[PDB]
Amino acid sequence: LYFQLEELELDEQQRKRLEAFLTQKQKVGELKDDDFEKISELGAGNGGVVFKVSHKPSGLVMARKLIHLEIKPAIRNQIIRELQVLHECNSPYIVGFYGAFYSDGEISICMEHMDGGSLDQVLKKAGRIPEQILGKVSIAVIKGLTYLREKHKIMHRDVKPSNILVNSRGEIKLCDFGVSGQLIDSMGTRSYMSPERLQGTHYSVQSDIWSMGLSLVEMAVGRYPIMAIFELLDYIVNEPPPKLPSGVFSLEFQDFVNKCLIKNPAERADLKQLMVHAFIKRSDAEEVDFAGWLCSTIGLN
Ligand SMILES: Nc1ncnc2c1ncn2[C@@H]1O[C@H](COP(=O)(O)OP(=O)(O)NP(=O)(O)O)[C@@H](O)[C@H]1O
Ligand SMILES: CCN(C)c1cc(-c2ccccc2O)nc2nccn12
Ligand SMILES: [Mg+2]
Repeated sequence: LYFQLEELELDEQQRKRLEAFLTQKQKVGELKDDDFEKISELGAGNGGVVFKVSHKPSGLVMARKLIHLEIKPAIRNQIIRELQVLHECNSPYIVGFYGAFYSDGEISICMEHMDGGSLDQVLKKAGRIPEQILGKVSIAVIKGLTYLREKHKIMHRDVKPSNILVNSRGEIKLCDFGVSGQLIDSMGTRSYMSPERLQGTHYSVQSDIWSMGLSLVEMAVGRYPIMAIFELLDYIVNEPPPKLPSGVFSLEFQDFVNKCLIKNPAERADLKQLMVHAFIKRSDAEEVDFAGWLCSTIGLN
């Protein structure tokens, strides 16, 4: 394989992992419904269901997300075409992609199976996620958002703990980002939407930063930090943003989440500012055995 990954500025461990995923991916060509065998259900959300599946031709285990869409064949074909851009989204902070296709009313998005599931699943078992672990998660989310914005000119649009995947090798990766404008066009109890997105405002990277800040507070505290639908949304729009409880969390982490949760998107921190924030600089220097913590917390390996 003639790897052209020089632009990523990968460390040796990251380079080995990314080249290994891409090498496995070479066993996978056209994806068809008949070539899969369902192993189990990984989980489900509002828009789709995700199954752990065996791809019979390659022998690979994958996560197959199925989104029910039975629309004009030409517009569903445009969605499938737009999803093919995922073949160009190679980053240590973005879930690996095998392919996307349509079959009998469902769009399938086939991904790298992440054996640690999502941080939403981890949170249910851990209770609360330690601040040092959240430092590593924050680095991964900022780096993933920067990669999608700088290399592909897209915003995530759906940052939340269920869209941050982890594995037994200690990798942290984003999924469910808005790669397809038409899929966004064609498509509850908790909202991670920014106050400006709830009110109307055009999508900005700033809205993803709010979502990340809220997700960090939830994971730090062990509960959604904001109940009726109007009551919850009215709180986000018209009341002060949530804050981390003082004393239990470092001043750096409190300031970092505070900068993400500023109501005015112009005053709210941007990705460049967050990357050099004291919380990120401190967290990047820390030696944290994320893999060991994850495997111990959820009983992996
Ligand atoms: N690649 C993957 N590997 C392992 N688990 C996955 C993978 N992708 C998704 N999951 C799990 O699938 C479950 C359901 O995900 P999903 O259907 O996207 O719901 P959601 O994240 O709550 N909503 P949304 O992303 O907005 O559609 C979650 O519990 C994830 O942990
Ligand atoms: C709002 C979440 N949805 C369902 C969504 C998911 C994905 C997608 C899913 C998994 C991995 C990588 C992805 O990109 N891609 C989208 N493009 C537009 C919407 N998309
Ligand atoms: Mg999801």
